Amino acid sequence: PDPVEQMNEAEKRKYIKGKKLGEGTYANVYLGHSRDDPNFKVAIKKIKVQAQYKDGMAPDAVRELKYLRELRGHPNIIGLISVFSSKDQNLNLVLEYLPLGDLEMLIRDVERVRYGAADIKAWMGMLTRAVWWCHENFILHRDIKPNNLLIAADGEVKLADFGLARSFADPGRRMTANVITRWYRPPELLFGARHYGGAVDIWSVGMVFAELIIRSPFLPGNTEMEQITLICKHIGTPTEENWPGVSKLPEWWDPMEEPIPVWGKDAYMARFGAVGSEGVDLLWRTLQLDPKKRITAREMLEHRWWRTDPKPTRKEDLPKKS
Amino acid sequence: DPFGGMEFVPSRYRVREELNHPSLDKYRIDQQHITGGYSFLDYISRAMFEAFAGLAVFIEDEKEAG
Amino acid sequence: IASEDARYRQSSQYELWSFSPSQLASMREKTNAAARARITERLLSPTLPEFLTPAEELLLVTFYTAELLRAGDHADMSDEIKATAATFFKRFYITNSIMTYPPQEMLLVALFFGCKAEGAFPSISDFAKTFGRERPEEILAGEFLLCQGIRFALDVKHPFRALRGAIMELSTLPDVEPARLVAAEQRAREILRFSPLITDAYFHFTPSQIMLAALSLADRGLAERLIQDTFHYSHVRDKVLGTIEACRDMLSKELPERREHWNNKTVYKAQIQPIRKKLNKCRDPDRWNLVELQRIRREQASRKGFDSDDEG
Ligand SMILES: Nc1ncnc2c1ncn2[C@@H]1O[C@H](COP(=O)(O)OP(=O)(O)OP(O)(O)=S)[C@@H](O)[C@H]1O
Ligand SMILES: [Cl-]
Ligand SMILES: [Mg+2]
Repeated sequence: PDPVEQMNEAEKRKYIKGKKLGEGTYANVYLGHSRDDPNFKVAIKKIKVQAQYKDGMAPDAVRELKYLRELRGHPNIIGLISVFSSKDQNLNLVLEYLPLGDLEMLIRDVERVRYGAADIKAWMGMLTRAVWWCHENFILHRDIKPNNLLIAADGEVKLADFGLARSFADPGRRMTANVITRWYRPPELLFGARHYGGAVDIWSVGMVFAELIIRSPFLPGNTEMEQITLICKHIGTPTEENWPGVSKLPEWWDPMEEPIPVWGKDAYMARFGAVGSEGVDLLWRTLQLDPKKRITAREMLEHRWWRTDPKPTRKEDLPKKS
Repeated sequence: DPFGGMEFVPSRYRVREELNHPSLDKYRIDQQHITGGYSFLDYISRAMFEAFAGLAVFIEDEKEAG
Repeated sequence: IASEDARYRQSSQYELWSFSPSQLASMREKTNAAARARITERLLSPTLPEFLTPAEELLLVTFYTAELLRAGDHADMSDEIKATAATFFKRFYITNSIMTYPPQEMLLVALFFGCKAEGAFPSISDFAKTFGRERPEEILAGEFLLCQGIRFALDVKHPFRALRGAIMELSTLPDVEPARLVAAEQRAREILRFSPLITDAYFHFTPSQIMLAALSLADRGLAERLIQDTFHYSHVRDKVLGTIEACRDMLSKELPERREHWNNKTVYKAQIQPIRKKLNKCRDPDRWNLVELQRIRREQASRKGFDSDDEG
């Protein structure tokens, strides 16, 4: 009988629920369609309570509810169409319909899915534009990876999982060092850095970039020490010369082996040359050990690779899953 | 257009190099802030944007006109 | 036609929690009337009690907003978190009536959900401890409810950082003196920590407008200088100045010193206590107990008709 309750029910009636597309630990997704336009499809994510969390609403739920609304309006961020409470006191997010899966399943399906340099260029353009829109609105994603890049019906890629996002912290405001999946975490976060910036996201983008080129995770460590060792091995050992003050980070650790000099652009050409010299340049600029010298999303969108032939593939021509 | 027609260019303000605040001095020299990659430029830009965002947004008139 | 103005008009704050004074007044009156009607219909199921007036609802809302701010100061919380909690409180009690849910509890609920909304996710037990609350569930029972009340808008914009940015912009002027700027910034920040939160500033003005109003209250010369600099480099200037003056007056009607007014024991006994007694006799019987509301909603979600504890 509450006015807000009947308003929520009126908003819930706007969309007819259909088949259950997925069953996840975080939420359950159903197909749906607008009541005024049954041709307009939609995904209804009903967030299921997590019995493991005793502190009320889960942080990922709050973070999505906030930032998906803040960032809505960009073609490369998943659109939060609506939000409403169900009769069973649960949260429901009416979102864009993205039936073509994600980018991880395209990368992994090496037997059947074929893509080339122009396709990687188009996908990286989408991802970079999404991250640029994030940072332009002072939001860190902190969990960029292939399976969080959904693909729409027309082929446009949308950044999706915002359960770890956070607004840009003010000076002296400490942030968590435990964000971003291990394989995609920048060196400063592995070292426990508490005052970082947008560079942390760029690193993940680079790690996505690399993973698109070799179609396998670049640095797939099973422990934080394994991740640090892999970064020292394949990118370069951080030292006071290339990264002033790195040894003073809250959780700085070094395997205490012979230091490896930071590999230059040319060193990558042997493995990633599939994207061409210019392309590799971008890769290198995203994988700088010192986040201060790491390229920014705006600088990235202005890089020479995007205008270098061959031009990126039109989204209508991008590879689809089989 | 590299920004897909979404590029944000402020109209009534511009973020220049001379912008700074003395309270920032104590952090700019903090080892953790420099070595950890904290962007003071981003903070300055955010402050300016919030100081000028919606300066000509007249809530009463615009909302009664709808 | 400014790009920043458009990007602000795209925010949830503008589309959902920004109205004209008349719209806000009508909404509050209709919410109070709906609460009265629902409680009256329920009670007859007979001498009805005296229900709160919209003015009394607004007075209690302001008092408990001031108390929420005092509590946030006691918990050494960030300015952004305190402002978010107060805004959540005001929005919940603009979409809901004081006669429906207890503000004494929704105060803590709003503080907790504001912590969450500002990126701080503490343990509910530690929160209840810091606020001397024995049963932490008493807070959780309101959380989701509050979420519905604010219409799921968690991104709230405050003018503190805007104040610091405006002070930086003024610092570039060679004629202004640093000590005057420091004093003006301190006073404007002290104003932003109370005046726009106890009044309806967020509902009728933009964070930039509220910041400029607080600065004009701290040192009208500097604010007028900043506006003159921005518009020298029309009708829009005059309209902006008029809006800034209206916001300045709305803020001046409740300056930070009035804190002592809202914590005064005599003011409480004279203006607050009668309203609380009237509310204690006219409150909603079913919705007041948040823990029991939550329990019955859980049992309705799980147990449809297989009940074994109902005796009639
Ligand atoms: N627009 C959409 N957004 C999200 N999921 C969708 C969409 N359209 C379809 N789905 C389906 O939703 C499922 C994934 O739902 P999610 O809520 O993202 O759960 P998940 O992330 O896979 O699970 P976890 O929590 O990460 S182990 C997939 O099976 C998709 O088929
Ligand atoms: Cl291939
Ligand atoms: Mg996921």
